[PDB]
Amino acid sequence: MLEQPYLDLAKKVLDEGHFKPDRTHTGTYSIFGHQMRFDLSKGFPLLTTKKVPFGLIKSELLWFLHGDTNIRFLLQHRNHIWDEWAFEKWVKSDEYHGPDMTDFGHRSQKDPEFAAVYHEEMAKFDDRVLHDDAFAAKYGDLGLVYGSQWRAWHTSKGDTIDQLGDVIEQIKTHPYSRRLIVSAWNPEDVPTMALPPCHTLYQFYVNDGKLSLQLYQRSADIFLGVPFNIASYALLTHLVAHECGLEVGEFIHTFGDAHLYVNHLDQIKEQLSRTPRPAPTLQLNPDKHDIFDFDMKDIKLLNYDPYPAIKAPVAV
Amino acid sequence: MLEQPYLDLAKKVLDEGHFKPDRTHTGTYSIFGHQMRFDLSKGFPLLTTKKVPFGLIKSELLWFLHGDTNIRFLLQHRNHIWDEWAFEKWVKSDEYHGPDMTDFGHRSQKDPEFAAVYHEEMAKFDDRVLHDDAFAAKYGDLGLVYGSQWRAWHTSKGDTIDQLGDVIEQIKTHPYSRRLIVSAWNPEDVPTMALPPCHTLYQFYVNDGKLSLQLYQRSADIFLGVPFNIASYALLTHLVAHECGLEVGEFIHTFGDAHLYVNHLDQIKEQLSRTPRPAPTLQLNPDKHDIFDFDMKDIKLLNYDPYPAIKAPVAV
Ligand SMILES: O=C1OC(c2ccc(O)cc2)(c2ccc(O)cc2)c2ccc([N+](=O)[O-])c3cccc1c23
Ligand SMILES: O=C1OC(c2ccc(O)cc2)(c2ccc(O)cc2)c2ccc([N+](=O)[O-])c3cccc1c23
Repeated sequence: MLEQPYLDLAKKVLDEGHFKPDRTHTGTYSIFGHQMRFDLSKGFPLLTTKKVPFGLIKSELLWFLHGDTNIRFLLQHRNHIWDEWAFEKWVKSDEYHGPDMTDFGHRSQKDPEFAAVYHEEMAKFDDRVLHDDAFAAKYGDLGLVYGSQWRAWHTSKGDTIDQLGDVIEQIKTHPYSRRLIVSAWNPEDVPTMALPPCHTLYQFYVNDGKLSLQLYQRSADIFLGVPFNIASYALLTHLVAHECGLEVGEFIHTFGDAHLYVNHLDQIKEQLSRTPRPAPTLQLNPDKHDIFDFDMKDIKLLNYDPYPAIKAPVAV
Repeated sequence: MLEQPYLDLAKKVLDEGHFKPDRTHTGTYSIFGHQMRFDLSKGFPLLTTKKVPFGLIKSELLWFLHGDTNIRFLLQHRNHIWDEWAFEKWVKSDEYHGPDMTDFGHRSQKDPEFAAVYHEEMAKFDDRVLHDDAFAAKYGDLGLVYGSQWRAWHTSKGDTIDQLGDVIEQIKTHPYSRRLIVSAWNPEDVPTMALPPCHTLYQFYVNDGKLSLQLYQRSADIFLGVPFNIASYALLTHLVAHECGLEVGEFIHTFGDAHLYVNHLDQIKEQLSRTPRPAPTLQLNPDKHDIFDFDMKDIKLLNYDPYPAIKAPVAV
């Protein structure tokens, strides 16, 4: 089925993966150099062999398209994928007056009742981002994140490049250009960043009316991360196409380091013993055509009848 | 043999390539999304099924390592690969007082005796870059080119990042980092550049002592360009390794748009009917270990017993 390329990837890193200890204490198995191909005309590549929450992919992607870098938008949609990046700087500030929270994510896994200490201080940080504007703009805004690097790159002489907006015009007036590229990698910010972009750089392609997108991901997390990653991009391709009045073609995923954290082995193995069902379909509001102004309800997923979710501890 | 992945690529774009007219009048056949894998322990991937001049790959690469952007180094080595980029700006200047040379490369192909007009003005431009320092610094220096984008990126606040030098230290003190990446793509310069980087971005990888490098090339030219491209990178991997005291592993080539200009069909077909010979070997001066200071004679190619060269008109 459509998601086969993903499953073949895991069956692969298991079989051929060189053991590679890393940044965190949880070790991995990793490979260098992989490419996946998904024909978007056979259905939106959302996994059926495991329940991936589509809703969160939308909430995040539209955040990106909006040039947004403030977590509030996410919290205001129940999305909590970037909390830790901001909360981190909040526990560091000489304004924050509460518990230790030193490299917290790890203590919450070896969790004494301190997990509730964490989720407690998190609950307040979240409420204060929603309701207190001043707090939201100060500690909610990440600054360097996809939304801005895509749609607000800063030049040497004080301005801001809307990379995506520009490339979209290029697709429209120069669809065959071999330069339809957007990058999230900036050599000047990378030496000090927390999480330098994993989804490093992407390229569009137009042929016989069909849009195709290749994504270079220097880092991947096969069990937890990849299923989402595939989705944001299959989705981003459709949006780009919807706007450009183009049909949809393929999504070619490229990997630098693709890995399986050692404590996801069993879960991934158990997933491999699941036969996939027919892939879902996507419905993009046919009246709206300028995706930047798109909102949640302009994206629909049909026939997503996945198997249940697979609980797997986060790697830290 | 070792170069098989290249041959399979051409046999492929022929078989599956969608016809795609482009920037130039010479049309192409192109595909989106390809990856090649070369095990550098079976020999340096220089084509035997066609005589690729290794010498030029060296002269250019060391130019890069030197942070050099001035053509003089090349002309002073018989390398003429970047002439046109500079000469172009020379024929444009209100100092240049000679023939028209309007988009010249094309007239030199539909060449009236004007080809000699071109090569005439070129002969003077070249001599004046070698012997006249002031002219060399003014019209020889390209400014935005690999040597500087690799080893002299400019920040917003006035300075310069030695990307490569830095990442090399990273390999040495943090070999497993999944961030060993260097980019030649800068969103701010790309909207006006002549030739924005084809070799867009590359990543290193260390596992079990072996160094591996993946290269994302948004644009490739299967007949003329690719054979060189593979070489510069197989070479760059060895150098990086020589310095880091690491063994050599693989060179994974990744392609965005890979194409065969319609007027290289016959030549490539004729090449496909050639059986490859055992791959050559590379000898890197064992006493020198800081590649930046490397010079031509510190790189040796052995057993390169290729077939003859294949003349094919340049695409314009
Ligand atoms: O290595 C990570 O890092 C972050 C992370 C790291 C430290 C921290 O205190 C908070 C979050 C991460 C950080 C910033 C980002 O831009 C994206 C991810 C992370 C967030 C969410 C998930 N997940 O599983 O959903 C993650 C899964 C694997 C690895 C990371 C990971
Ligand atoms: O499309 C090209 O462009 C350049 C080019 C374009 C216009 C011009 O007046 C002079 C040169 C090129 C330009 C700048 C570069 O940084 C690299 C290549 C070029 C130089 C050398 C070769 N070859 O075959 O050796 C080329 C082969 C294919 C395409 C180009 C090509």
